[PDB]
Amino acid sequence: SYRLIAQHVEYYSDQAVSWFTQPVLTTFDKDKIPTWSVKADKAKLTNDRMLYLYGHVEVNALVPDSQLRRITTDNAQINLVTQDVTSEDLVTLYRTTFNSSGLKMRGNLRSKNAELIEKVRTSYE
Amino acid sequence: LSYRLIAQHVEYYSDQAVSWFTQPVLTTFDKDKIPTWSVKADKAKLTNDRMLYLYGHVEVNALVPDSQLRRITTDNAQINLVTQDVTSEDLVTLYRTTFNSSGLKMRGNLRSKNAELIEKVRTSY
Repeated sequence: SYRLIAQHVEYYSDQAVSWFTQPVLTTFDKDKIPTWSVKADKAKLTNDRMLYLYGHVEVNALVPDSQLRRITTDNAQINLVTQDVTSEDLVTLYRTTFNSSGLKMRGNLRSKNAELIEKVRTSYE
Repeated sequence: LSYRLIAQHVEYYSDQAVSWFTQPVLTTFDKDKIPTWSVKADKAKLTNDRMLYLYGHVEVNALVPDSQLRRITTDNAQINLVTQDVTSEDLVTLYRTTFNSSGLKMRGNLRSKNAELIEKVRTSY
């Protein structure tokens, strides 16, 4: 369950693809409270419900009861069905207890977890 | 039959599969992938059934020379993006190579380039 606001959009029938300028996604839970806020410079949405996010990707927790507060990266990928989140770029995770840097990232918006794959550096080391 | 959809602002709600457009411009294509019609309005709503409701200064323009119907003008209109059937329940104006007409209500199809007024007809003839 989500809401998608963008300035500008282009839809092409034969490709079933939507191009968004300055998208701002907002995800809602079961009681319908805003939980996550995803934004980027440009986004591409395919018919199988993949959302490709491009340039200055920023994920923000909108609920106080989540240990993971912010994800920042250059490019990201969201599957709107399984709520999964991946990235192939350099990623920064902001949690309440520490911050992380590393290459590659795999997480989920429902389970509120996020992992880094390679070259992990943490702000408490 | 292909269509292209361009807008300056967009709001999507996944719970109803509706989306609101600001300043939309719709291009429709014929059998041969040739842009045939251009549709502009102030605001539009797109349902999951692929019905598009247009509100405010609706204007359908012809993009090809071989067409008797040149322009439609009405306050609000409804288009089916699959069948290309077109309706209005407001005051409508039809511009043709033959003559121009005004009337109340309208019923047409953009693929076959047909358009009829229903009541209160006033022609250029």
